[PDB]
Amino acid sequence: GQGGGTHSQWNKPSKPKTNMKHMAGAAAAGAVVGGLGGYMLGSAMSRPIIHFGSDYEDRYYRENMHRYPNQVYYRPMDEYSNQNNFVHDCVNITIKQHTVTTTTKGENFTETDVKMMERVVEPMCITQYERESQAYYQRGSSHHHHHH
Repeated sequence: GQGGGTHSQWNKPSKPKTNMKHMAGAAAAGAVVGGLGGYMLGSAMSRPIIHFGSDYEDRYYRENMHRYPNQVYYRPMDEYSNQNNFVHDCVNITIKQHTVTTTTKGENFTETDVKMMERVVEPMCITQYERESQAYYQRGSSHHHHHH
């Protein structure tokens, strides 16, 4: 047609407003879960050796080591605000499932053993960062060519 003129202009559509009904729910339902619900487990690392400095603790840790896990849980970065957020979180959680694995026989871990369990998982949770620590270190040494 003659004349014309851009009196209006289009744009890509926006997300729907939603939030109209049934706000609660979704996801899985039913507490018939023997696991931690919303968690995952990672592969083993080369089993660490704790170095407490006290003769008793470094000695004794290695005696019961077969009862302690050599794998740790993992969590998303969505939680809290720290690069290491997932680390000390998986420390606590890893032991949750592992300490009960013996209680099915009526056995338990003593205070010392349960603390030893909690201690092995500390350097194991941070080794995940160590595996990519070069992405942090080399970043200063050279301009990383992969975009970010």
